[PDB]
Amino acid sequence: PQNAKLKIKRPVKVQPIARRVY
Repeated sequence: PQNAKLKIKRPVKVQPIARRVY
C-alpha cells in the first residue's frame, strides 16, 4: 500500500496510529 505495510509504517504514521501503541 502507501510505504511499509498500510499508510506510512505498519497502521497510520510510525508503527500503529502515531508512534506504535496509539
